[PDB]
Amino acid sequence: NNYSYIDPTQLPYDHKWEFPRNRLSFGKTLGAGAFGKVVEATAQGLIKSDAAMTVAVKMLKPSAHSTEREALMSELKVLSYLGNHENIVNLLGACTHGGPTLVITEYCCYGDLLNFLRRKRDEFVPDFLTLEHLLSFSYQVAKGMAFLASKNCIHRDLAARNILLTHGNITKICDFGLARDIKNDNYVDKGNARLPVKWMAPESIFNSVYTFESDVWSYGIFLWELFSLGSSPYPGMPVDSKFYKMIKEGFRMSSPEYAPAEMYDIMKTCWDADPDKRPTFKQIVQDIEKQISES
Repeated sequence: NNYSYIDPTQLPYDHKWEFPRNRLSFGKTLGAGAFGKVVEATAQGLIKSDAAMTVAVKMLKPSAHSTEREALMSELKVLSYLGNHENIVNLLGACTHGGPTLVITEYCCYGDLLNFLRRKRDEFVPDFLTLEHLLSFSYQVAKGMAFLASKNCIHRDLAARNILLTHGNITKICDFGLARDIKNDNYVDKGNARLPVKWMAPESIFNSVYTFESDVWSYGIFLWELFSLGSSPYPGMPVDSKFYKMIKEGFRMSSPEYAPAEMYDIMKTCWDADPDKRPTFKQIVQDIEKQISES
């Protein structure tokens, strides 16, 4: 086999991202979890030498084993191979010299899109959250995911909680810890971890398989989150044996109150039990673009 798919995680770490550790001043903790924590920080001399820059720094728990350390370097290498895009939390640097690996990414001041919709829900109108912002959010997330799919990458945890918002109502997909390049192929996950069942495609729940089409299913659930203004999916349906039975038999959520028919038509195709009948993110983008032109 003289031809091979290049594994981005097998490539060496590019030290063009290396940033001096002593030039980071940590601030308030933005979020924590089983992985570790993401803290807001000031990068002194990151872009401009004498200009401090507010950034986000992802780090592991101090008790992380050797396998947990090598996983954070892989995500760094994946983000390096992915490249920059406006609709993803882009990589800005890294601290890799003989210490706890620090991943420096872009900072999004308005937080996650899920909590943003919930505080602006009471003041929603068809400084106000409008329908035009929801269509713009759906459009930007479709573009970021189309950029990921164009690089043969799956996110595997697409949800409104993982969409960040910054200045200018720009949405960026974040959290690439489970992002996988599946060029060889498409990805069967084997591990012990809590899973977001209500966002997962049926094949992911029953066979633990993840593809471009499973990301499309999650995007449809994200659209329901967006046009229901941050409500939990499948309200009144706990994750139990009856939930799996209904999902398998074809139960789907009805249209949210503020979703246009064309947008709900996208959700239904995203929720097709046949993965090959679901649209691609490239198709979703061209569909939303035709909708936005009509104002």
